[PDB]
Amino acid sequence: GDIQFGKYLRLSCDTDSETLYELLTQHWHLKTPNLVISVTGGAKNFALKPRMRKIFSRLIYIAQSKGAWILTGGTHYGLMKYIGEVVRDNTISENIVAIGIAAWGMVSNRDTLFSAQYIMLYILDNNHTHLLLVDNGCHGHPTVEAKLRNQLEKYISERTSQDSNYGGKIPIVCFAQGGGRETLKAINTSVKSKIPCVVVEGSGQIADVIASLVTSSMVKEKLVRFLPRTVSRLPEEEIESWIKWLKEILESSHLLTVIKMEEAGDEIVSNAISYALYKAFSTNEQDKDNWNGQLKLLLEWNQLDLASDEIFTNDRRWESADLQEVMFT
Amino acid sequence: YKAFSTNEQDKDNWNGQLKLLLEWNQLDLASDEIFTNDRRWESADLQEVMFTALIKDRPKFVRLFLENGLNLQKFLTNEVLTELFSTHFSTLVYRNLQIAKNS
Amino acid sequence: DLVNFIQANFK
Amino acid sequence: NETLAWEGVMKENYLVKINTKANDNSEEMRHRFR
Repeated sequence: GDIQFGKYLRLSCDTDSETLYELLTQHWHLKTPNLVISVTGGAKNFALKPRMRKIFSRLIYIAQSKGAWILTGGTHYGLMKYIGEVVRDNTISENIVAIGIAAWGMVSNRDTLFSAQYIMLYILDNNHTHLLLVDNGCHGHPTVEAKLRNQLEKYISERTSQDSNYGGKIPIVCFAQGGGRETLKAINTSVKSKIPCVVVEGSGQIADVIASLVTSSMVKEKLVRFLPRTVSRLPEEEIESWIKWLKEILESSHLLTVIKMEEAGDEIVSNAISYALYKAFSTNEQDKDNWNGQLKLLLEWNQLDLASDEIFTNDRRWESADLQEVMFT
Repeated sequence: YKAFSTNEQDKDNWNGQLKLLLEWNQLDLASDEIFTNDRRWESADLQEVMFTALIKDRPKFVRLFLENGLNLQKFLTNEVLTELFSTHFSTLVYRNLQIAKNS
Repeated sequence: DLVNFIQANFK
Repeated sequence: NETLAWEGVMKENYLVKINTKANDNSEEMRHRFR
């Protein structure tokens, strides 16, 4: 069903990611230079606050500035509704692409197929530019989003594009702010692949757990310290299924980066994303030998202190003929 | 407030706590403890307490209610408006408005 | 073309 | 309709400007010290 009041569609798990990307890009979508994806809780309850508004308005502005794609849940619940509202607001004041994936099974007031109009057991936002529903079946609304969104992100990550330096590749950064366990599972699977994640060290209950982490008894104590009601409700047997995951979160500190709550800088969003992305290139070792791509990447991302301290530093024979092209740029 | 919280007689009740904390001017406590997170108050929970806050001239509480998930359109759409206008009006304000309009 | 692509995607 | 929405957006910016002017006291060093 296609609805306009943006494009809509029904998604099947078996559908190949390459075919979906080809559809998107060829038909309605331009080449992607960045894929900022926000992962949070789909629960209606959210910790709305002025700080939460400020920590996301800058993100939206950066996404527009670089032309990045924004992937979200997109079911008109808390953070997702705010994201849709901010996308609309930016459109009012040269377009933003916001794909929102949800589960078909949960969908209520189903209107099967041709431009049917729906007016109104899952509610869906109508502000997203593109909205996708995926459920091969099981109308009981089981978790199905993870089976397709992660595969799409990984495929786009491997898709090489000769632009924005970064070894002719695409960033594919994950941004975590919600307190849901689904967010924890998404973080685990993303860490499984070569995708750096940045977590907010603020109101997020589970995000605060991960922030404090950076000794299973300490893990249990930290988990108890946050969301005590959920900790008590969960059975003891299932607790293991979480503890191991936390270890995987703390398995590698190279990728995981977090923001400082105390910092009140206006450009903290850009700086954090830039640093987290930069670490992945530095540690990848694919282009670590290459000493010119690093500077070209660091230039586009406004970072003077990092460029001065790391790129040039000392004991490097760049010579006067090394800066020609980068200085021109 | 601590005595009510620990009494357990109305600890299960989650609305009396906020009503108590409103009359006693405490914005930080109300924001941190009452709402906090992981509570499904919904948009229909703040109706009466927000009405009382409007009556009692609690601006900070009004802002906290509005920004924290409250929907003003639905609340205003109710007949409460009529009530809020039929009784709430100060008598001297009404008389002065009438004389000013006539003059 | 769009109809054919939609049919192929649906499978 | 559209003009009113644009007005609301400009209002958002105006209120943010007021908040920034209020916060420009640069007194956060006190709480940082604490």
